[PDB]
Parts: sequence; C-alpha cells; structure tokens
Amino acid sequence: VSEIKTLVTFFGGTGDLAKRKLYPSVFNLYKKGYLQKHFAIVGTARQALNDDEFKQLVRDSIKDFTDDQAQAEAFIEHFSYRAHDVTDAASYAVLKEAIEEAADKFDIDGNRIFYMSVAPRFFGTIAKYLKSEGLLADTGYNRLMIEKPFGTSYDTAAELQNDLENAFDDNQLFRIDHYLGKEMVQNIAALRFGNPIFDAAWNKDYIKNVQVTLSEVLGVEERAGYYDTAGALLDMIQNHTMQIVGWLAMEKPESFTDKDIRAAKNAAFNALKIYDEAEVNKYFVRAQYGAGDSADFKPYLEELDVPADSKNNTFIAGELQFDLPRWEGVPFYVRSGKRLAAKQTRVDIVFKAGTFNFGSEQEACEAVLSIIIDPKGAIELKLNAKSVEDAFNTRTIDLGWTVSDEDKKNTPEPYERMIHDTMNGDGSNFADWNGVSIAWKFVDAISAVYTADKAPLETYKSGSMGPEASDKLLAANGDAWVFKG
Amino acid sequence: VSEIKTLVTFFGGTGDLAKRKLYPSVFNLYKKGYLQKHFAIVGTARQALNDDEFKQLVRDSIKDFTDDQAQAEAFIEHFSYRAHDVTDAASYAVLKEAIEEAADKFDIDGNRIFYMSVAPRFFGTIAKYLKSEGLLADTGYNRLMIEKPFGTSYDTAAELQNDLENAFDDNQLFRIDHYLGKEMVQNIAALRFGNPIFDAAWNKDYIKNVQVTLSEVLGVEERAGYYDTAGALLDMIQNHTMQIVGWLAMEKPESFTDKDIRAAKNAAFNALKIYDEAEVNKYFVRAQYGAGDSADFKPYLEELDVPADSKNNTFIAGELQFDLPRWEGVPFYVRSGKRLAAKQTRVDIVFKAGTFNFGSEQEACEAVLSIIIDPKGAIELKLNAKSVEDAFNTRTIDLGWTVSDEDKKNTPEPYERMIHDTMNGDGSNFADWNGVSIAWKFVDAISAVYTADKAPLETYKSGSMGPEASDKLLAANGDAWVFKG
Ligand SMILES: NC(=O)c1ccc[n+]([C@@H]2O[C@H](COP(=O)([O-])OP(=O)(O)OC[C@H]3O[C@@H](n4cnc5c(N)ncnc54)[C@H](OP(=O)(O)O)[C@@H]3O)[C@@H](O)[C@H]2O)c1
Ligand SMILES: NC(=O)c1ccc[n+]([C@@H]2O[C@H](COP(=O)([O-])OP(=O)(O)OC[C@H]3O[C@@H](n4cnc5c(N)ncnc54)[C@H](OP(=O)(O)O)[C@@H]3O)[C@@H](O)[C@H]2O)c1
Repeated sequence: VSEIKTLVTFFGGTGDLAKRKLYPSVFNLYKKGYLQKHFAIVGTARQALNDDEFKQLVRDSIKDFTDDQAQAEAFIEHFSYRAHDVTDAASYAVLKEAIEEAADKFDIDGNRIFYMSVAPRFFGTIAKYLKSEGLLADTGYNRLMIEKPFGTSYDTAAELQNDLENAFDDNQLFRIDHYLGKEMVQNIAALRFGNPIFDAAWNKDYIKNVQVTLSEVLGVEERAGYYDTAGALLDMIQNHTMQIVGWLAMEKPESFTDKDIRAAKNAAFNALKIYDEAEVNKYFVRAQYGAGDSADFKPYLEELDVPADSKNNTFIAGELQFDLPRWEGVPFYVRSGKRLAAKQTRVDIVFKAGTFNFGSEQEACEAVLSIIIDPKGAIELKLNAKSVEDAFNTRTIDLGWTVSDEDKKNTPEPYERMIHDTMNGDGSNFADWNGVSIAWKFVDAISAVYTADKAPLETYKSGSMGPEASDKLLAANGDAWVFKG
Repeated sequence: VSEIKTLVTFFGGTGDLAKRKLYPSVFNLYKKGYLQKHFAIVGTARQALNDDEFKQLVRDSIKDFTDDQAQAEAFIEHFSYRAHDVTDAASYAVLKEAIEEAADKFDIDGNRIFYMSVAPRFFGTIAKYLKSEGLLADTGYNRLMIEKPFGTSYDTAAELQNDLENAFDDNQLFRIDHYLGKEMVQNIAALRFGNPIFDAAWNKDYIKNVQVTLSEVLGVEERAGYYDTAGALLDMIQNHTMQIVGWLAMEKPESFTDKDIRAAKNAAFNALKIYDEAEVNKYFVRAQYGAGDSADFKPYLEELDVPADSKNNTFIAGELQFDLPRWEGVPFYVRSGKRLAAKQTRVDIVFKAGTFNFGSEQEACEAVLSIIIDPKGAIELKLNAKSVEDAFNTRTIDLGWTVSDEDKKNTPEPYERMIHDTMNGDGSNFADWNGVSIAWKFVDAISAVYTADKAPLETYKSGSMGPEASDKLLAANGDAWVFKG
C-alpha cells in the first residue's frame, strides 16, 4: 500500500476522545501500512507531561489493539508532546518548535493536519493563532479537523467560519460528523449511480416520498445539561439528518470527485425551502416524551436536572421540500427522537404504485427501497409479486441483504475513515460551508418559532414511534411512515 | 366460494395419469368448495367396469388425500363410468347416453369439459366424433383439454388443429403444458407489470440479454424409446422453453384479460426470426452427453435401447431474436439438457452495466434479475454496491427472496390449476394456436438441419453445464451464462 507522509497535531491530546477514539484509529492506519516511516504525531494540552509520559498514555490507549508488541512500540516512537495553553499566543512558539523538531526527526515536508479535540469555544482562537504565530506549513497541505458542533445557529457558525477562513480555505476544513463516515451511508451513491434501473428512477416520476428515520430507545440520561438547550432539532436534525438527506437529494454529478459531489449536493441544498412561522406549524412537529408502560420510563420533565418548565423537543418530525425539477412535488419526511420504539437509522424510498390493472382484488401497492444504516447494515426491496391464491392477485415480497460478519470485520470505524480521508485530502464524505450554512438557515427558522412558543409542543408515550401529529403530517399528502417499529 | 357447475368426461379414465394426477386434483377443487352439488365426472375407457368398480378405482386414487371419510364418499358419489372404444363411432351413442344421465341426476345445464388422457393418435379422432355423434352440449360451453404432445412437427400439428377445429374454436382448446401451470412462471407478469421500475426497464435500453435454463441431472433413463426420436429439442425446447419465453418477450397488454395477454404474446411470437441452414449453424448448438467422472455416468450411446448410430440431441442451446422495437439487438439465450450440473428451471435477466465513472478500480458490473422456478421458488436481484475497502470501489450484492413453507403448502399442483382454469374459461396460462404454430415453424427449421446432418453434433462431460460451444455462442455478443452450476 502507498505511504502517507503527514504530521498530525492533536489539540486536547490528553482528552477522553483522543485516548478512546483518535489514537487507536491512527494506530489502525499504521497496522494497514498507510503510515510507515515519514509521519509524526504531536500531542498537546495544558497538563505538564514529558515525551515519555505521553508515550505511556498512548501505549495504554492502544493496549487493547496490540498483537505484536514490537509493532506497537515502533508506532509509539513516532509520538511527542508539548504542554501548551491555547489562549496564550506566546505559548504557541513552544508548540511551533515541537512541530518543527518532529518534522526533522522523521523528515516530513509540510503536510500538516491539526485536530481540535477541545471545547468549541476555542475553535476560532486556535485557528487564528496557527496563522499569526506561524504553525502552518509553507510546503504541502494544511488541514483542520473541527469537532462538533460547528456553531449553534447560523450567526455563530458564520462567525466561526469567518475566524477559520483567516488561516484556511473551505476545502481545507474537515468538519466531523460521524454519521457521514458510516459505511452504509456511503453505499447510497453506489446503489443509485451504479445501477441504471435505480439511477433512472431517482426522480419525481417514480418516487412518491423519501423517509429518513433516526430513532433511539434511550432517554436524555445524564446528558440533561447539554440536551435541554439543544433538543432533537440541534442534536440530530441540523447535523446528521440534513447531511444524510444531502446524499439522497443531490443531482447526478459530472464525475465522482469530491468537488463534483459537493456541487451536486449544493444544487439540492440551494433549492431547499426555508419555512416561515405558518409553514413551520404546517410542516413540522415538536414533541417531548411522556411516561412509559412501566415506572423507569419516566417523562422528560421528571428526568434529572430537567427544569420543570422545559419545553425542549426530544422528538422532531417534518417535511422538506426541494425546488428542483427532479424533486417537484416529492416530500422528504424526516424524524428523530428519544424513547422511541427502536434504535434505528434508516432511509425508506417509497415508489409510486403502478397503474396497471390486473383486475385483481388487491392491486399493485408501492414498492419500497430501504437502507438500514444502524444497528446493522441491511438493504431491502419490497416488490409486488403474485399471491399464493387460486385467483390471480398481488402481494408484496421482500428481497433482502445483510452485511456479513466478514464485512463487519473489515469495515473501518468512522473515525479511522475520517482521519484517513483527511490525510487523502478527500472532501466527499464531509459537509462543506454551503451545505452547513443552509442547514443552519433552515433550522434557525424553526428554532425561532419554538423559542417564541409560536407552535404547539406535542407529547408521546415512551416506546411509541411518536405523537399522532407525526402521522397526520404524512397523511396530508396520502403517505405513511414505512417503519412502524 | 362460488360454485362451478360442470360435467367433465375423462377419456382414458383408467389410465395412470387419471388415477395419479387427475382425480386427486379434482378432489382438491371439491375440498376447497369450488365443486359442490351440480357437477359430475364421467370416466371412460375400453375396460368393462360398472359404476361401482369405477367408484372404487377413484376411491383408491384419492385415498392418500382423505381426512374426512364422509367428504371422500360424497365426492365419489358424483362419478359414473361407461366402457367405450374411441375408434368405434357407433359406440359413441353409449357414452352420449351416460353423459346425459349424469347431467340429469346432478342437474347440469351444458358446461362440458372433455379431457383426453389417451394416446396422441386418438386426439383428432375423438374430437371429430364428439361433433358428429352429438356429445357436445347445446347449452353453456364445450371445452377440450388436449394432453401432450400437440404434434411432432408443424405439419402434424397443423393437421391436428384442423381436425380439432371441426368441433371447437381455438378459444375452447386447452393444450396441457405443466410448466405454464407452475406458480413461479405466473409471477413473471406480476413482477414486470406490477412494479414501474421493472416495467419501464423491460426493453433494449436497459436489458443486455435474457437467459432461460431448463437443466436436469438425470439421463435418458428407461425413456430411450421415446427420447431418441424427440431429443431436448422436441421434449424441452419446442414446448416448455418457447412458452416461458412467450411470457418474457410479450408486449405490455392493454389489460390483463386472457385475450389481451395472448395478443401481446403473439406480437412477440410473430416477430421471432426463423433460421435458415446458415443461421442454425451460427445460433444453435446440439450436443449429446459423454462419460461422467465415475462409471455409472455412461455416455448416451451406451444407454439401454440407444442405437449405437444415434445422433440425438440430449442438449440444445441457442439464441433467439425478436424483430420488435423493444427487443432490437437483445439476444434471448435458451438451453436445456440432460446430465448437466444441476436440476434447475430459471430465468436470468442481465441488465446493461451503467456508464457512470466512480474512478474506482472495479467499475459497475451488470445487475441481474433471477427467477428460479424449479426446484424451489426464488427471486434474486444482483445489484452494484460499495465494497468494504478503504478506497471507494464497487462490488455486487444479492438481494434474495425464497418461497416460505406456508407458500409451498398453499400452492396448487400444476394439474389442479390447469383443470380449474379450464372450468373458468381462462386461457391466459395456455398457449394458443398462433404461439404453438410459430414454435413449431421455428423448431422445424432447426430439425431439418439436424436430420440432414448439416450441423455438427457436440459432446459434453456428464455433470458439466454443456459443451464449450454453448459458451462460444454467448461470447460472440460479449455475454456469458449467469448460472454456472
Ligand atoms: N469524547 C466523545 O465521545 C466526543 C464525542 C463527540 C464529540 N466530542 C468533541 O470532542 C471535543 C473534546 O472531547 P473530549 O471528550 O475528548 O473532552 P475532554 O476530556 O474534556 O478533553 C479536553 C481536552 O482539552 C484540553 N484543554 C483544556 N483547556 C485547554 C486549554 N485552555 N488549552 C489547551 N488545551 C486545553 C484538556 O487538557 P488539559 O485539561 O490538560 O489542558 C483535554 O485534553 C469536543 O469538541 C467534543 O464536543 C467528543
Ligand atoms: N402419466 C404421465 O405422467 C403423463 C405425463 C405427461 C403426459 N401424459 C399424457 O397423458 C396421456 C395418457 O397418459 P397415461 O400415462 O395415463 O397412459 P396409459 O396408462 O397408457 O392410459 C391409457 C388410457 O387410454 C385408454 N384406452 C386405450 N385405448 C383406447 C381406445 N382404443 N379407446 C378408448 N380408451 C382407450 C386405456 O384404457 P383401456 O386400455 O381400458 O381402454 C387407458 O385408460 C398421453 O397423451 C400421455 O402423453 C401422461
């Protein structure tokens, strides 16, 4: 396999994410032979540790992924550390020095990746100092990996983007969204464009509606502190759901290059309808989970640290509309919520029923293409066939495929994939500025109605798939949620 | 369920087919409540039996399908018999009498079905006498069920048709072909017309080639006496294969009525290309099985009662061409043979690979829709998806569906279905004159080249899928057999 020559700096190197997810992911790239001799990893945080102590931290982090002791040690030898406060400009001179020493020791010409595994408030600060204090390489590339979230409204995101653009171009920004790094999400484009029978049918003349579900069975848990201010709207819709929808609604690209894929996705995003107060009440539904059918399934307001006057949404369902010729009249239904009937991330594409008359009692129903992303990768195609009756009649049958154990074994973790894509300079599995800003504009419009309490807050029994208003939404267009639980 | 009022006469009533297949099939229709009070079954043959003895014959025939003794006896009470020689005109007066007595006893107004379970040489004779001797009902319908074969060449079939048309119209003729009475064969039209994504793709712009396989693992066995003069050509191709192809190549009908289905099938049959000597050598392959990989798999010439100078075909493979806009440039490959790798009756529809460039090492292959009819009903769709690799690449995955045990339990035997369809007057699962005559014209053209030895006779190892010439045939158009064994 070909060698990747790169120098990666991990801000928040002693963090939980760094030791649980980042280091093991990088180790994997080394095991596969992508990282060989010309690469270095510089960790940093305020904690005063020397190179040996940091190496031991990394050693303990990759412990459970070690087979060959020699292999582990050869990898660990590529790490170095430097204590540093991100708010102290002068202190950046010390980190600059460590970076240059590492590049010398391992002979790396530029090719720097900066990973921000720190609190969101530091994002803009760090980027500006990388530029002003001279940490950016003058050779090769310079890429920034920004952890979530990327803003909390269009305004803040716009501000962050502005600060980031001081030192980087948008094509150098890699916003983390682990859902886009999921293997099955990447199968959408393959199924669509790789098969003419689907490619030709991916439009208003064959599709009736598209449904995206991101259900969870757990509740707010110990995360009340954050969740109460975010809700399903900011925690699941704005980011994960919107980006999955981007893959589904995109135009057919000129080629499969990241640049062309983004242009095709943006054509869709730019045609998305932004709702006013009236439209929000008509096309969206917000809810909060009530009691379950036992006692441990307590209502959201009775959860720990939840203000008894919280009107936070633990569920969102809504209809999206694209003003593009291929999607004219095709609603895109989305829904995500806590304490629902099942944990599942799926896409259901409902095809219009055919008008051929068999003269049978039961006529042709709608065919459905389902792509289950979580918990296990699956693809199902519900088609119309002949029923086993004496008289000719139709029925639906399901053609299915499931990921094999061998498949599961070879599938890279989402973080490995994302770091690897960044080293490659491949932006196809990453949201760009345009897609993110539009996602924010769309969501802000809804938020405004919610914080101003200009829309009802619904309730639903824990364990159900949501309030009846969710079904009322689809019924208005003669549609129904495919996944019932 | 609604009651069927009918009087059925079984010529060859004491025959093997009558007691093994016919009577139990009719009994089933009674168990389901289709046959109630107004129906009678008149059996006939030369053997001198009285009504009691025939009833006992029927009793022993349905023995293994009895649960309720009372039910069995109520059914048996509807049977009567009359000794009769089909070559003796005068003797028909005696059968006429028995038929009219049965109609009185059970109050049946016309609605007569005559089943010919006798030797083929009697077919024309029986029909002519039914007319001249007055056995046809003057009220209701009169339908004739002709067992196989329907001729041995276009000439003989044309002669038989002429004799049959003395007393019946073609719409009253029901030619038996148990393959058309198979549940899965009837699922073709449902899959195609019931699903717009397939309906719209069932033409030259999406399909590369269609393949029909009717393989068997057994050899000529004890059937040398008949087989040696027929071959795979007359035994499997002319009848079974041609009619399955009819379902596949038909135009889209105006409605799903038997009349419209036949008109749509005939549009295809009429556009079928009849081959000359040159084309036969170029588009067809005849072979005979050689030795296997043990000793019990002896060559065809070493089979019992096989003339050491036999050039009989135990395998046929060929390309069919339809001169219709929807099939322009689309070859239909067919193959059937003995001592092949596996017993299987299937249809494989190869879709043209897409031209979208992923920039991957492995580009999009051809999608395949497979319909397995025998031994177990199955439907598979091979599609292009993303491979589980670090770099984006494509692979094919299989979406499958299999008939459930409950399905198998409810599926009517082919004979039950055929008799039931005849009582209903439904000709959709039956070949009409036009389809049969064209099938004969097509086959005769090939036969002529074979009996005149103007084409090579190939050889193949028992257990293989046929001679290499079979593969050479598809390779000429850049195609390959999907089912490898
Ligand atoms: N872990 C998860 O599962 C997860 C999942 C999704 C998203 N994320 C995101 O990843 C980022 C951090 O996650 P985490 O779980 O790893 O958090 P964490 O345990 O709190 O780690 C914070 C890191 O930042 C360092 N730090 C604090 N203040 C600093 C400063 N003033 N200057 C320099 N370094 C400073 C800390 O080291 P010192 O205290 O020694 O300075 C520590 O290494 C956040 O953006 C979070 O949203 C995490
Ligand atoms: N059984 C199978 O699996 C099978 C499968 C496919 C097709 N078929 C077709 O079904 C037909 C017969 O099959 P089979 O297996 O049932 O044969 P079979 O046992 O030979 O029966 C022949 C019947 O014809 C009667 N018969 C003979 N000569 C007659 C005459 N001169 N007048 C009146 N009746 C006469 C016989 O009764 P008498 O001798 O007492 O007159 C007997 O009942 C054939 O066309 C065959 O091709 C059979």
